[PDB]
Amino acid sequence: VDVTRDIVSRERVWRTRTTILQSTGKNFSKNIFAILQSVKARE
Amino acid sequence: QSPNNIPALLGKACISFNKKDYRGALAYYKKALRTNPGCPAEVRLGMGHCFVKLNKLEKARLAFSRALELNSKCVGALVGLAVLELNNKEADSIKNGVQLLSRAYTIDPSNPMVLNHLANHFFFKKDYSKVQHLALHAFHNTEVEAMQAESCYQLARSFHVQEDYDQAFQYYYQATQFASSSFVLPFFGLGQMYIYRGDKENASQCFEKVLKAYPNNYETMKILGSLYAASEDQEKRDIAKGHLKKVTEQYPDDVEAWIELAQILEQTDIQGALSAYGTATRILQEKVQADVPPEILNNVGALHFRLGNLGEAKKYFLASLDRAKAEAEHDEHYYNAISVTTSYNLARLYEAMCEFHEAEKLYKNILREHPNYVDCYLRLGAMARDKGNFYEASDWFKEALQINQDHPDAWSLIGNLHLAKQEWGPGQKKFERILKQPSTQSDTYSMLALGNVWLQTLHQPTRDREKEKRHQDRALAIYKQVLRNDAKNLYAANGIGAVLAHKGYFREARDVFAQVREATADISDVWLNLAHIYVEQKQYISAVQMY
Amino acid sequence: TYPFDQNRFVQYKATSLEKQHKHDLLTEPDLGVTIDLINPDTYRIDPNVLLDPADEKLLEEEIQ
Repeated sequence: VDVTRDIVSRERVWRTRTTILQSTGKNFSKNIFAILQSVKARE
Repeated sequence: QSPNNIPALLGKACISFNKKDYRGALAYYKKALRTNPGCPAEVRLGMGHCFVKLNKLEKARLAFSRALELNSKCVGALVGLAVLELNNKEADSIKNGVQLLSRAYTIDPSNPMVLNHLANHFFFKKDYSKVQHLALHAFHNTEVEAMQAESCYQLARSFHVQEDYDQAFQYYYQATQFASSSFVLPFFGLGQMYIYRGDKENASQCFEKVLKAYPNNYETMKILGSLYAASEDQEKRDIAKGHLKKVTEQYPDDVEAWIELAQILEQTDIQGALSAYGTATRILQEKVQADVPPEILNNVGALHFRLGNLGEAKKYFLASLDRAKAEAEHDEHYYNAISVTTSYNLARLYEAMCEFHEAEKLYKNILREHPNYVDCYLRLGAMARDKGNFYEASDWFKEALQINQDHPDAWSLIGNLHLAKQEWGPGQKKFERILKQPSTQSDTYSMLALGNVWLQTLHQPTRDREKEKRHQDRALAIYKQVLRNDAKNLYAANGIGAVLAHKGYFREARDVFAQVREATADISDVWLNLAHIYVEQKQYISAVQMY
Repeated sequence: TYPFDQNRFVQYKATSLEKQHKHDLLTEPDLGVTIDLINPDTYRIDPNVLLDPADEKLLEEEIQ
């Protein structure tokens, strides 16, 4: 109905699900994938 | 061959002038007035125009003056002094308008300079008729780009205040396209014209050159109101921050400046948004004692919801609903819908009070009047989930999919219910496949849920049977997938460290958990998983404290 | 969000940014003079030469 688009337009979402999982700092995964490959070097 | 007369070398100096070398111009131009050949064309005119360059104005005035004494009929001296006194408009208005301009119009009514200047004067004198009489001729009679750029620009500002914006848009574009490096008002005209007709994508691009020109208070608000910065888009958001702290210290009758301050601050620090709303509450009271619109007050209560200021957040929602009631006739603005979402926020607040009774009341008030809404339909379900799973919790959740099967949040919450039934472990492939339709994909939350239901399979005596080894490597594959699509997820890295710790690499685990440890300490899982490593080195005196 | 007016129009106006601009004189690209060695049929170099006080203070580049 008009109420649905009427509300979901005017509000805002600053807090979702997905960026909870993502960290507020910058933690890249190269270090993570480097040790991922390093344990594979033990394999 | 023959340096026996000066206009042989003065033609060098006009070339030098047009190469922007006014020094090389005036070097030969000194040789003009020492000799002064037969020149009714006033070598002193170009003298003054070089003195117009690089602000040698007092020499320019004297050159145009002696040009007028040799011949008052000549146009260039009078228009030169006309532009020279275009600096002061509130001071010496009349002599600019009539003596400096209308006399040039008299001695030549076809001079596109004086036509352009009477045009912009008539604009400021609010004579919007004869500006369009003579700006067309000011366009046709000139043939150089910047002049006809200014002609199109002035016809554009004429039809802009006359709201003939379709034609004036074309004039603005032609004004930009003729001579662009001259000056930036045609760029501003196009950018604000892109607010017409929804053309605002080019407004940002065109207004960027205004900041490339030079920053001003003006050129903040255009990019601030024209906020393509929605979220995680710093190319419009960092510049928004810069303009907002370009205007916050200022006050060109700042009213909404704090509103679009805090409007990006809700992603950022909340206290900045609080402060913006604080003086924004005030700023609506002094020009007229006007009550704050309830959208502001609801949002500041929403801020205090994630703060400790829960009680006055409730007071904000109450007075928000009252001000929406004070919006008695505003179904255009739909104060009723604003009250709907305000009541949603207040019921969420009553949940924070653990006043689930009144939360039920507000929720059923909204759903009995807007049953199409889903979030109220499931927060009720979440409330009964706090009581338990097979309640009408689970059924509100399933009917939330019945009203909206496209809804990924509720659909995730369906399997979230099934997390309680871990015996429904391998069955969760199906109930977390339903919206693995690629419209919903990518869903990091759900695929990490797949990883988690896949890891709870572990610590079984079947690893030696290669079954949990395959499960470990399958969870590893999920974690590699979420690794590549997101380096900065932390629950992922927790999962990698957990599965490799189940692989017996505990020296290889405290490091990867250390990363998410500085990333955020406020993950309950990593506290446990680190101390498991500690007791695996028998480091109890490092472990139980963190327990 | 706030229901902002679409600011498709100027009333402040930009006139602070407008009259600060000093406007070029490019009526004739060789700077408003016909460049000719034939139309000087006359010459002040003959007795007597003429040079106004304004003309000497324009014969200097920058001496103030």
